[PDB]
Amino acid sequence: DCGLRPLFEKKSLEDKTERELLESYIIVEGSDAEIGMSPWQVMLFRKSPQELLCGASLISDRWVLTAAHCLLYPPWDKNFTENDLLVRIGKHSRTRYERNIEKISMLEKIYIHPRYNWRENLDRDIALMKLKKPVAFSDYIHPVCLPDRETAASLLQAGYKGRVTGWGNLKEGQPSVLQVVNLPIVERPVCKDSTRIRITDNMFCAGYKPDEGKRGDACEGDSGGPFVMKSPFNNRWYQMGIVSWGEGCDRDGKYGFYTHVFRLKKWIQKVIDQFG
Amino acid sequence: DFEEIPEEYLA
Ligand SMILES: C[C@@H](NC(=O)Cc1c(Cl)ccc(NCC(F)(F)c2cccc[n+]2[O-])[n+]1[O-])c1cccc(Cl)c1
Repeated sequence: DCGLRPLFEKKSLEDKTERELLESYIIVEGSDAEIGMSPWQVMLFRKSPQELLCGASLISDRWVLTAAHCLLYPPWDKNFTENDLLVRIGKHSRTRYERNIEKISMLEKIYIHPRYNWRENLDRDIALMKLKKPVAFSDYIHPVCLPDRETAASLLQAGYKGRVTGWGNLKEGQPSVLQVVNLPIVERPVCKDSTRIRITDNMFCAGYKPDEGKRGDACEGDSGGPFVMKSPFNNRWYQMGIVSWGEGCDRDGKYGFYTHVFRLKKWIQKVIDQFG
Repeated sequence: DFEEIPEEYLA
């Protein structure tokens, strides 16, 4: 039942911008998300001091996916353990406690990809978090699907648009509610030529080119959040990427880089069937 | 500027 939103697909209702994504299959400068628009959205909340830590996604009743750098990144002295964070699911407002809607869960164990490269280019920027107890699904809480080989091959194409969501900064200040922005996947050569950082096959970049007019990008706080696409084949949402890195936010000629979820699915499967 | 969350989760 993954990727079918209770308030949209389940009732045969469309959100206001999903058509843009479908028409292409042939957070800075975003907008407020609709209620129940991204039911798999997860907020990584730091206990002390209480603050926004990162974004994440719900992939099952007990597993949450995020970016490895959200938990481990020596250059900025970041090394969070299980008890340092909390997971808030079903949220819309950024700062308020949404009583009777959001569900806060504690972390049982964190799993960072063994070959995550924090020293150079954040290669394999992915991590899993197992919750202590299952989260009950609702109209505002629902898991997103993970892509299979076919899904990735047909959807991960330059020009095809995905959707990025988060409570991160609005400029390179903070949003009142969850922000959303649709962005096109960019050709590998363009991604490479836009930066000095060494790009790998475990990442892809997205965002508009300067001559395309439109804009949008993730920014501080959006890290770990999902880059999703709605399959035109089975009408389910799939998480194709994880907000990983960029140079500045929404700069002309620059693009956001996302962890290629399918490329690391082997590792994800391994962790899930072995521990959870 | 985050609203206090229930103590049940913090503990
Ligand atoms: C949230 C933000 N992500 C980060 O801040 C993560 C992050 C970390 Cl942990 C270190 C260095 C950078 N960017 C600078 C960089 F040189 F490129 C870079 C990339 C990789 C490794 C080292 N360096 O130095 N970023 O972007 C982001 C902003 C805008 C778009 C996206 Cl997709 C993501």
